[PDB]
Amino acid sequence: PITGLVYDQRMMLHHNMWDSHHPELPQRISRIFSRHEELRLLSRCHRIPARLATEEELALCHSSKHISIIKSSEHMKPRDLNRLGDEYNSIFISNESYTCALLAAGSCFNSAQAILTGQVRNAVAIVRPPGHHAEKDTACGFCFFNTAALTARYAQSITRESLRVLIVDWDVHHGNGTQHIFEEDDSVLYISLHRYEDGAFFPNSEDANYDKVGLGKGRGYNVNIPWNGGKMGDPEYMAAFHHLVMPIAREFAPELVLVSAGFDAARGDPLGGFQVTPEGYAHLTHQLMSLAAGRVLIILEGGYNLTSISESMSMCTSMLLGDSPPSLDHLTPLKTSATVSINNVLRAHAPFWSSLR
Ligand SMILES: NNC(=O)c1ccc(Cn2cc(-c3ccc(N=C4NCCN4)cc3)nn2)cc1
Ligand SMILES: [K+]
Ligand SMILES: [K+]
Ligand SMILES: [Zn+2]
Repeated sequence: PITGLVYDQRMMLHHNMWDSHHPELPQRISRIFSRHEELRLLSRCHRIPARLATEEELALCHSSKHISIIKSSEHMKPRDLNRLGDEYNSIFISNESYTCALLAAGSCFNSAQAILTGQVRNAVAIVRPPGHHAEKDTACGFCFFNTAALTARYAQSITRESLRVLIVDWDVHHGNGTQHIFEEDDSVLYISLHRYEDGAFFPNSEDANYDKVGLGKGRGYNVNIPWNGGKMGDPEYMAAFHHLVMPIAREFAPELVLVSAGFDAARGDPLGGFQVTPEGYAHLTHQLMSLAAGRVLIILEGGYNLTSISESMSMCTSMLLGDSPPSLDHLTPLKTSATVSINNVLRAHAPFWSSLR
């Protein structure tokens, strides 16, 4: 089997002009890439080139209005960049932002194409800016275009409309954009695990609760696993995979697995407040490799501790390359609040999945 890797230093050019310390730093991707070199993982991978997404590809998920507004930021003066950033929840924009967001999406399209043609078995995309909060009509939470949603649609566009795509989002935040784009769709199964805190955690919406199971023919194809009152870690994520993610995924029988792989649930993240370890991430990756005949694309989303994200994403690539999962030492017993979350999702989804009845 061959593992693809896409990384292009051009995605570093998107930057916060008036807050150089903003957590969504350029060096997130260079630090992840440098860790791959230190661990000698880069020479074991087939390098997939980045490319720009086309406007026609962006229109698979986004409105003409949204594409045109973000495109226009490439030519804006600083005052207009600052004003446009302020139209959105948690966005900064530079004149390089649009091109970086196009490269993040086209990198993922090239990776998906490599996987579906069998040029590679699996792949990792070290990309920024992130994607999962972007909606059809709006940018949000450091995201301009929904890289993972667009990749699922691009995959369907080069195979067949009904190609079965699983998106697993283990970023500590709910992928509100991904959920909304696929809410009525049974061809794309969206499974998110996220800090929820009864709706108080970003992005601050009851849309992220367990009772949002999808709409119309999409009912049962949106799986929210919300965490409340607890610093969740490896035991909680392992229990969620065992009871919910893997049984549902096997029954859906995906032909492609996209991971919205934020590492902001990692031990040491300044924003997440959780304690998933790099070995924890390796175990989750290794379980997803059992789906879709191993056709897994890992796409970087959030994660703001440069050392944590570099160790965590490298451990994931190691698993894609066939290395044995490292053992999980220091497994505390499952938090009560996590058992309740898992039970509530099981009850919400039992009507839709015979593997949960
Ligand atoms: N996947 N989604 C996310 O990861 C995700 C994570 C968070 C948010 C919302 N948001 C924004 C910031 C923020 C922090 C620090 C900051 N700047 C400085 N500089 C000096 C001191 N602090 C500027 C903004 N903190 N929470 C949205 C999406
Ligand atoms: K998530
Ligand atoms: K769906
Ligand atoms: Zn996040």
